Amino acid sequence: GASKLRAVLEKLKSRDDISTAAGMVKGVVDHLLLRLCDSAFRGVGLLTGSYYSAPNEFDVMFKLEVPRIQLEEYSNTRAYYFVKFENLSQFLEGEILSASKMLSKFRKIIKEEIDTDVIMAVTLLISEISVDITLALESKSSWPASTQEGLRIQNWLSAKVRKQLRLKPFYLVPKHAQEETWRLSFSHIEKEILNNHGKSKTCCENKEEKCCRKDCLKLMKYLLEQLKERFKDKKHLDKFSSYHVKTAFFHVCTQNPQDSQWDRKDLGLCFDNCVTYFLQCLRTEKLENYFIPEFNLFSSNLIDKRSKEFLTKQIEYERNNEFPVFD
Amino acid sequence: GASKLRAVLEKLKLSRDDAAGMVKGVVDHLLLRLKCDSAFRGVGLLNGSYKISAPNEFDVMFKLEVPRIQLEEYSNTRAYYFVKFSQFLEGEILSASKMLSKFRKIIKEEINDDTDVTLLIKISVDITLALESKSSWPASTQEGLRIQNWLSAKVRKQLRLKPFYLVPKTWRLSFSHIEKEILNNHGKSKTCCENKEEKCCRKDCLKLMKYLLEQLKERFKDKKHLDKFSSYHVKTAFFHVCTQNPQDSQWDRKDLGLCFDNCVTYFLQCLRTEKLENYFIPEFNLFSSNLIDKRSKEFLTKQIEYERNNEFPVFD
Ligand SMILES: O=C(O)c1cccc(NC(=O)c2nnc(-n3cnnc3)[nH]2)c1
Ligand SMILES: [Zn+2]
Ligand SMILES: [Zn+2]
Repeated sequence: GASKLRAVLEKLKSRDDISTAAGMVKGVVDHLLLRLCDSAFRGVGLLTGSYYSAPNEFDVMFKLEVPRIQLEEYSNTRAYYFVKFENLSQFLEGEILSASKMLSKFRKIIKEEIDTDVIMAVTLLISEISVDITLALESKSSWPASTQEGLRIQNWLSAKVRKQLRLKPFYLVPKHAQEETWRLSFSHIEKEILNNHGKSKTCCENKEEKCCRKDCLKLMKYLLEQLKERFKDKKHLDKFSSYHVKTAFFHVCTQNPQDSQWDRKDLGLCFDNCVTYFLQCLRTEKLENYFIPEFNLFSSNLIDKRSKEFLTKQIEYERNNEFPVFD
Repeated sequence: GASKLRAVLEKLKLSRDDAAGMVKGVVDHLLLRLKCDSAFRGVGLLNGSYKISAPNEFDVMFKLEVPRIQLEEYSNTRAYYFVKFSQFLEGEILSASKMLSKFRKIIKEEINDDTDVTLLIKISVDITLALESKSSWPASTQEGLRIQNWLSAKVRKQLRLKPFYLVPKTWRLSFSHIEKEILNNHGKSKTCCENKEEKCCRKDCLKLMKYLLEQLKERFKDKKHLDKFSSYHVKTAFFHVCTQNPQDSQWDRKDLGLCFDNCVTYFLQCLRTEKLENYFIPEFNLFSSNLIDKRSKEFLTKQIEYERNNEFPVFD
C-alpha cells in the first residue's frame, strides 16, 4: 500500500507556488537586514528560506556573530544557558544578557522598517503569506560539553564527517525555560545532514542509488500537520511540532545506517518503521534531542501523557486504515 | 607477489616517527614577520607536511589572498596566466620576480634570528608562495576534476566553490588543497577505510607508485633520463585511475597486488601514448613532447616493465 503514500508525494510536489512567493520574501528580508544600520546588529546575516502542507509560511533565522561568549548551564537542563562575555552592553543585565531586552530592540528595529504588518520570535503577514524571523547568536568556539556524545553518525555518515561538522559554530536562540535563557540550536547541521543523506556520496544521484529517506521524513511531517489541523478545536496536539518528528527521523537514520535499508521500493515498509519508532517515543515518553542526548523532548514536564496517549491513538488508527488523513 | 608490496609498505611506515616540531615552529614564527609588511598582510600557511623516501624534506605553501583579480591566459597555454589587477606592477601586469624578490628579501631578514638558506636546518623545508582567489575557477578547469561518478557531483560543486591558487612559474594553476582533500577523503562511501569491512588500498597504491618512481630516479641518477619526471605525474595518473575505478570494491586491500598493477599499467599507457592530462585542466598534457621527450618516456617505460616482470627487485 505504498502507492497511496507516493500519491501523497505527488500532490505534495505546491512546487512553483512556493518558488514565486519566496521572491516576495527575499525582498522583505533583504529590505530588513540593511536597517539593523544599528551598532547592535552590525554583523547580522541569515542562515535559503525554509518552509516546514503550508506553502505560504516561512521561517528564516538571523545569525548575529557574538565573539568570546561563556555559557552557564541553567540547572542540569543541558540545552538552556546563560550568556557571559571593543565591547555591546545595552542588554547586559549585570553579567547575564537580557534575552527579553535583546529581543525587544530586535522587535523594535524590525517594526520600524515594516499591506505588511506584525503580530505578537517575530511573525509578519505580508500582502495578506507569513514569515517567522528568529534571532540567533553565533559562537565559533567548541560545542558545549553537553553535545559531546550527541549526533551519533559515525556509523552512518562517518566520524570524519562528524568531526568536520563539529568544527562549525553553534547557535543560541532566546527561549524561556522561568525566563531569560537561550537554547542550543543546530538547525544548520540538520540542513547539512539531510541534503547529504546517504552512506554513499552518490546516494540518490543515480537510479541504482535512489533511497527514500527524504520521502519518509516528508510523510512524517505531513502526517503530524494533517492531524494537528484535524484536531485544531482542542489543544491536545498543539505542543507537538515538526522538530519532534524530524528528531525521531534522525534516530531512525542512525538506527538504519546503510543505504540498502532505505531503497525506494521499500518506501511503505520504511515509512511503516518510521511511524513505529515515533510511536515508541510517544509511549515511553522518550525522545532525546539529537545533539543533546540528555535533553528529553517528550518528558512529562514538557508534554503530558494525556496528549501523547491521544496522538498515539490517532496515529495507530491511521496506520491501521491506510492513512485516511491523506484523503 | 603482493607480500613484497606490503613489506615495503611496512618499512615505509617505520620511517615516519622521525620530528615535525622544528619545521612547525619556524614556519609559524616567520609568518608573524610576514604580516609586518603590508603586501603579505593577509598571508597564511595552508594545510604542513610533504618525495616519499625523503623524510627530511618538506614543502610548504603560503596562501596570500589577492582579491578582485582578472586573469588573462598566456597564449593558449590554458594553465599559465597573467595577473591583471602596488610595488610590483611592471606594466598592467604584476611581477612574480619582484614579488619573490620581495619575498626572498623579507624571508632572508628574519632568518638570522642556526638555519641556513628552502631553509636547511640537516632537514630542509621548501617554501612556496601562492596567490589566492575566491572567484570562480577559470574556464580551462570546466571539464576537469571528473569525480561525479566517484565522489559525486555535489562534492564536485562544493570543491569548485573553494578558492583556486596561483603559483609563480606567468602564474600557473594550483589545486594542491583539492588534491589533499580528495586524497584523505577518497572513498565512494564516507566510511571508506574507517572499519574492517570497508578497507581499501587507494592510498597504499599511491605510495607504492611514488616509491616506485623515486627509487628508479635514484638508481639511474646519472643517466638524467628520469629527472624530469616527478611525483606529481604519478599522483595525477593515480587520480585518473580513481576516476576509471569509482567503486570502493575495485580497491579492496585483498587485491592490493592487482590494484597496484592496474595503476602502473595505466601510468605506462600514459608514457607510451605520451598523454597525461592535468586532472583539473584536461587540455594541459604533462606528458607532451615539448615537456618530456620520447627517449625519457621509453627509458622509464622499459625500466618499469622489467621491474614488474621480476616482482620489483627495486623494492628490496
Ligand atoms: O609541468 C611539468 O611537467 C612538471 C614536471 C615535474 C614537476 C613539476 N612540478 C611540480 O612539482 C608540480 N606540482 N604541481 C604541478 N602542477 C599542477 N598543475 N599542473 C602542474 N606541478 C611540473
Ligand atoms: Zn538518497
Ligand atoms: Zn579507503
